[PDB]
Amino acid sequence: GPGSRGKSTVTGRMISGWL
Amino acid sequence: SDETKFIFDQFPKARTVQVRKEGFLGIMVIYGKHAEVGSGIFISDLREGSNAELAGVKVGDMLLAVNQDVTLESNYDDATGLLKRAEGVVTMILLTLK
Repeated sequence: GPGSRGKSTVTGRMISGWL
Repeated sequence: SDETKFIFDQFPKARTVQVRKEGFLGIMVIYGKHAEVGSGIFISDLREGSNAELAGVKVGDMLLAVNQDVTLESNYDDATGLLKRAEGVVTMILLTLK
């Protein structure tokens, strides 16, 4: 499956907690 | 009845997107406020390459329904709960403010 961490379009940071 | 159809009379510029959950939709939300519409649930972040991004969801959009559940009056726990529980193609009604 795709990783839980992905790139924020707002911050450019790699974060989790995606819905 | 379509329990969400009334939304397009209250917010005639709202639109419907169909986003497939594959791991995630690709969004985060907040409970926030906008000068033109008041308090409610807004898209607060968008994941690069995600299906939500591909479908044209924008940061700042107001989230008005998830499938047949109206989110106009939802709190943060209830709206995130609806988004987390939804499977497959998730229908969202969104309003871009401009």
